[PDB]
Amino acid sequence: MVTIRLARHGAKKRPFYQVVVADSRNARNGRFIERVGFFNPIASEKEEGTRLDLDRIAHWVGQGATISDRVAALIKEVNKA
Amino acid sequence: KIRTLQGRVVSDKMEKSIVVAIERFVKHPIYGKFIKRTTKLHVHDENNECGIGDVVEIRECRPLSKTKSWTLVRVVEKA
Amino acid sequence: ARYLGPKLKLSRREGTDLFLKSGVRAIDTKCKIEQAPGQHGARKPRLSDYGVQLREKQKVRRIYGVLERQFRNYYKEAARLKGNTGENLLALLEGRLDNVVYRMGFGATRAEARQLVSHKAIMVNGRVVNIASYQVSPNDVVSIREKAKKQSRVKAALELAEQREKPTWLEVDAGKMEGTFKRKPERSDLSADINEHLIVELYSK
Amino acid sequence: ANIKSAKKRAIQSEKARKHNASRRSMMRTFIKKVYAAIEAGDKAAAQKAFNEMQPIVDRQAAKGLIHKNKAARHKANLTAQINKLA
RNA sequence: AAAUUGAAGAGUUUGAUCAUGGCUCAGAUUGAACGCUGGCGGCAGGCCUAACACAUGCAAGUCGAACGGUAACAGGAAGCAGCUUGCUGCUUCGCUGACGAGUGGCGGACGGGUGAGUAAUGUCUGGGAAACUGCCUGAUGGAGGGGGAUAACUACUGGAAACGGUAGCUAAUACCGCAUAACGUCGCAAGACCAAAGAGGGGGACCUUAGGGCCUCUUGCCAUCGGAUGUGCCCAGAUGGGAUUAGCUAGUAGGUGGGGUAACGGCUCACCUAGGCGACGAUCCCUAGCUGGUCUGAGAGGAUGACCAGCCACACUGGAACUGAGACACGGUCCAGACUCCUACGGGAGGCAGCAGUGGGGAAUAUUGCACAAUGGGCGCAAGCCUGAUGCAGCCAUGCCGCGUGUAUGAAGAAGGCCUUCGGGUUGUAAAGUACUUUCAGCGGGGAGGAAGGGAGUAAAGUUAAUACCUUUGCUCAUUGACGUUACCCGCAGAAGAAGCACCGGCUAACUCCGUGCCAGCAGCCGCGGUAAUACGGAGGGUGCAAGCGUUAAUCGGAAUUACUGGGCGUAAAGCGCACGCAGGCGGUUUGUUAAGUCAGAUGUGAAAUCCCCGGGCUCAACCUGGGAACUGCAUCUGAUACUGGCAAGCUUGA
Ligand SMILES: [Cu+]
Ligand SMILES: [K+]
Ligand SMILES: [K+]
Ligand SMILES: [K+]
Ligand SMILES: [K+]
Ligand SMILES: [K+]
Ligand SMILES: [K+]
Ligand SMILES: [K+]
Ligand SMILES: [K+]
Ligand SMILES: [K+]
Ligand SMILES: [K+]
Ligand SMILES: [K+]
Ligand SMILES: [K+]
Ligand SMILES: [K+]
Ligand SMILES: [K+]
Ligand SMILES: [K+]
Ligand SMILES: [K+]
Ligand SMILES: [K+]
Ligand SMILES: [K+]
Ligand SMILES: [K+]
Ligand SMILES: [K+]
Ligand SMILES: [K+]
Ligand SMILES: [K+]
Ligand SMILES: [K+]
Ligand SMILES: [K+]
Ligand SMILES: [K+]
Ligand SMILES: [K+]
Ligand SMILES: [Mg+2]
Ligand SMILES: [Mg+2]
Ligand SMILES: [Mg+2]
Ligand SMILES: [Mg+2]
Ligand SMILES: [Mg+2]
Ligand SMILES: [Mg+2]
Ligand SMILES: [Mg+2]
Ligand SMILES: [Mg+2]
Ligand SMILES: [Mg+2]
Ligand SMILES: [Mg+2]
Ligand SMILES: [Mg+2]
Ligand SMILES: [Mg+2]
Ligand SMILES: [Mg+2]
Ligand SMILES: [Mg+2]
Ligand SMILES: [Mg+2]
Ligand SMILES: [Mg+2]
Ligand SMILES: [Mg+2]
Ligand SMILES: [Mg+2]
Ligand SMILES: [Mg+2]
Ligand SMILES: [Mg+2]
Ligand SMILES: [Mg+2]
Ligand SMILES: [Mg+2]
Ligand SMILES: [Mg+2]
Ligand SMILES: [Mg+2]
Ligand SMILES: [Mg+2]
Ligand SMILES: [Mg+2]
Ligand SMILES: [Mg+2]
Ligand SMILES: [Mg+2]
Ligand SMILES: [Mg+2]
Ligand SMILES: [Mg+2]
Ligand SMILES: [Mg+2]
Ligand SMILES: [Mg+2]
Ligand SMILES: [Mg+2]
Ligand SMILES: [Mg+2]
Ligand SMILES: [Mg+2]
Repeated sequence: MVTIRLARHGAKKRPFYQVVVADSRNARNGRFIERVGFFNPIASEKEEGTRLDLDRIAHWVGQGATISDRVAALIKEVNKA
Repeated sequence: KIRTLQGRVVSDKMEKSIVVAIERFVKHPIYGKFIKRTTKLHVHDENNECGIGDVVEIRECRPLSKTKSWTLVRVVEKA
Repeated sequence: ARYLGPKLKLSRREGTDLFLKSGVRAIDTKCKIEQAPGQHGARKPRLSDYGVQLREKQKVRRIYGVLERQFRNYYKEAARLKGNTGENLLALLEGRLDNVVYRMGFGATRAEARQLVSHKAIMVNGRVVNIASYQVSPNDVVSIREKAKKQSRVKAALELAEQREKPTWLEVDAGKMEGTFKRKPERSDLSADINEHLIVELYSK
Repeated sequence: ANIKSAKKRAIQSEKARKHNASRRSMMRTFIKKVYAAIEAGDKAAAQKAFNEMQPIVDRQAAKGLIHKNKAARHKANLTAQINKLA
């Protein structure tokens, strides 16, 4: 089904995830429907380490998309500003 | 509205069918000269009204035979 | 990855003093600067236009201690950057950390400043940087490390620096052994004996 | 087969094939009865055969042996042919 | 703001010249290879050939919260006994934690590989109608009452094995009726017809047997209509070469009717019409996966399609269907074929273009590694299990980028080498010597981040008959890292462990001596070598690059040398021997109209990545990354009407 998850990009030992909506069958770094944010797990201080389009995420959830556990945790952290 | 083409009947010997030639005027991609191109379509003509030489009016529809996917709307001009 | 041969042969080939020595003595008293090196050095070199362009480029390279691949990359960056390409190339060369240290006076020569940078004795904005090709931004602070403040060669370089012209785009305090890179040097602040348009034309051949 | 689940899938699919084949034959036999009645020209017999046919194709479509569209096609075609028998 | 800062020539035909014209060179680039040489690190890349054949290990399972059950082992329960005084060992019970085999569900159509085939069946861009769609999601309603089997198992039995055979027993969310039947199907209507499954947690009055239908909650099942996603189908334009391939086609083109598909359709069949395609290149032949992009180029173009991502096709070869929401299915089924293997000779087994690896071919391309810690996927309520995807590690200078191989001083201008008009010059501040620092490598110590979560408790809230269960939100407690001896930081020692390759007549930066004597040899071209060779070979000196440097192959450039931008044809190559003329291209002048070309604006689309601009993070850079710009196109709508086209009416200067 349609899901919201992380595609791993970046370099070796320095991951950088793109938060994307995709048919869950596609490969992790493959075909996706719409990019809705990003998450840098090694972001330096004073640097934006997470950004999500909560309106688009809510729209897709209302359309029936599921959410991966890491993306759910990221949404919780973003909402808890 | 509906997308629609206009052309000239080049054959009407089929039962309820006609061949319509559509002319386009396009710039040559390399030399820049405007040239004429022709596309021939098989068109469904119920009542067999159209004749060879008439300027006719066609629209796109569902497939009706192996080569027919267009149908006649009206006759703009009669030969 | 670094020229390690005799230093005065380069200046003799280029026909001018490249400041490859500290300056305690005279280049004429140390070498036959007016004569090109080698057995046939007394011959009068008829140089073609390509030869003139090449010698100018090699002179700039030998002054700043940059190898060919890095220098070509500098030229590409200078051409990409807006404005006058030759002036951009000169500004990029002057922005190097080893050159900035030498101009600030912590090193007697550019090679000595490069060794000081490499051996982790130089700090930029409070962080240790040991990359000789590091680009120094405006308002940056270049300071000598505390464990290296006791080095006698640093004091010798500092007492040799004021014997030369003071760079107006830097602000150096020798008591604390630290300087500020106020702004990028203009073309006027650099030597007039460098014809960068020759290098620019050479890289279009 | 090299994978245990593949072996089990083969066994299950063969059993499913036998089941499906018997049901498909039964449905086809009833449809053929309707068509033969239409061919004979007996409208009453054709209607009777159609009445016996209709629940069978409906139940098979519900069970998934055929599609609802196929059951509807059979019913529509046979109704159209029966209504012209008058 | 910014995101088009962009364009070099040289040699060679002649005694000399100008032109023409080919050939050759300087540049950039690569999945490269070879020769010589080789210190470190980061990021990436690595069978281009045989879609050749493959040893071995691994690459797809999971669910006991669907079901009958108990092969284990772990308890609980009964007896006996060495008993060592209640610790042990052996039997009986699925009673529990669980679980081998079996039934059932879901997954195995994903993820991964390869480019054989394919020249439009595909791909790209833009449209479209006659369709289905598991898991996810919204709404409205249902979930009643029965039945017959079957695996496992037991007994016997065939066979070397693979694989079976006979009889008997049993369960379900396996299967099949009956009931119910309307925003569903058929039908103008009246009418006719179609479905389902339970499981789990807790519980008082436990309404009845300590369980359950008694209540509640969770989850699951069925029907219909939607959403979302995925898939099937249709049309137009674009997408290689060949005319020393010009005709091709009978299901062929269309029509009617029947059948068929989820769906339109010659998809198929019967009949009727005699059509359909093609110089705007049909048919035939050769080559080829397509795109985003990549290399080159000032641009226009030219070449190209490895890695990354989208699309397609294939899975030992040929063919076929079955199951299924989805396959005509890489690690499924059946048949045939070639190879390999087992056999008791009757008969059986197999498919690395998954990861690693072997043989083979080749100029040439790596380890039979670690872990599911992170991201993602399958199953599961969850815990968790599975995952050669993936994250990492190993090998290789294959590429890009960074750094080091020391710094300062030092005339005795030391020795030695080389040249010398013998005065000297050069190697050369070079070395030695003298003062210094210690990046990297080596040794010792410290030490991030990739970790989110999950598990136990608690308190509150929501539910319900219930302070029970369950869910949610907080708080508390112990924990989860393959990489890994991580990055990084600190300390010790001592310049100590670290430079080569090509070239030096001109193009082209860099010159002499000796050896040889059209020999040996060099060479991209011009050419060099004949006894005073800056061209062969050595040496000294020098030049250019540098952990690389050269050579070979290959593409674009220079080549305005296929010229659209941007060339020529009297004599250099080039005007048909001369005409008439179809198609085609082109069209004097005025008015009106149209709005096709053209122009303006808007909207949708033009995937992401890549390129460019402005920024951010790795000490810098390569690299990673935010936003923009761009994607120069297509379609639609609304406008403009000068020019071109269409239509109508003219005019006389062309005819
Ligand atoms: Cu046998
Ligand atoms: K038709
Ligand atoms: K510039
Ligand atoms: K199973
Ligand atoms: K010649
Ligand atoms: K020439
Ligand atoms: K000649
Ligand atoms: K002459
Ligand atoms: K399946
Ligand atoms: K291919
Ligand atoms: K039932
Ligand atoms: K219950
Ligand atoms: K229920
Ligand atoms: K056909
Ligand atoms: K037909
Ligand atoms: K038909
Ligand atoms: K280009
Ligand atoms: K292209
Ligand atoms: K095949
Ligand atoms: K697959
Ligand atoms: K995992
Ligand atoms: K000497
Ligand atoms: K809690
Ligand atoms: K001689
Ligand atoms: K031209
Ligand atoms: K228009
Ligand atoms: K007009
Ligand atoms: Mg380098
Ligand atoms: Mg078999
Ligand atoms: Mg001559
Ligand atoms: Mg291959
Ligand atoms: Mg396994
Ligand atoms: Mg089990
Ligand atoms: Mg069932
Ligand atoms: Mg019923
Ligand atoms: Mg191509
Ligand atoms: Mg069709
Ligand atoms: Mg091929
Ligand atoms: Mg050009
Ligand atoms: Mg490819
Ligand atoms: Mg094979
Ligand atoms: Mg089926
Ligand atoms: Mg297939
Ligand atoms: Mg399969
Ligand atoms: Mg296989
Ligand atoms: Mg392999
Ligand atoms: Mg070989
Ligand atoms: Mg170290
Ligand atoms: Mg953290
Ligand atoms: Mg020269
Ligand atoms: Mg000689
Ligand atoms: Mg020589
Ligand atoms: Mg050209
Ligand atoms: Mg010419
Ligand atoms: Mg002649
Ligand atoms: Mg001639
Ligand atoms: Mg003539
Ligand atoms: Mg004529
Ligand atoms: Mg005109
Ligand atoms: Mg894009
Ligand atoms: Mg934009
Ligand atoms: Mg007009």
